[PDB]
Amino acid sequence: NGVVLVKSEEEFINAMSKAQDGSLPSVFYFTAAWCGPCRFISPVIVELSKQYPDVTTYKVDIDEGGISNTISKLNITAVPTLHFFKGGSKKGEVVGADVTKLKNLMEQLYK
Repeated sequence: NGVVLVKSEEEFINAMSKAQDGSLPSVFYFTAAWCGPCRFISPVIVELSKQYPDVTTYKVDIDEGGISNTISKLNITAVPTLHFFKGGSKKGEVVGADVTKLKNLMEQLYK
């Protein structure tokens, strides 16, 4: 129920099970060591996890082997990318650095 690093296929499958079938409030944060804007978004996501403590944000490094195919099977076109889930279905897909949309969605969905 905070920021959770996802490094393996198993961990991602479990996280998506919680977000979809499990209907738990879940955000997927796709990042990379080479992502410039993620350098100031990652801290923002940490502070937001304290504001919305029941949400789980799964932080995904797209360069990670093991989840190598999950990424290509997700059509990730840019880092950062954020996927928002509530009630078991996707409520948002913020592609690129847009913290306004991130904050608007966190409040609208998980307040």
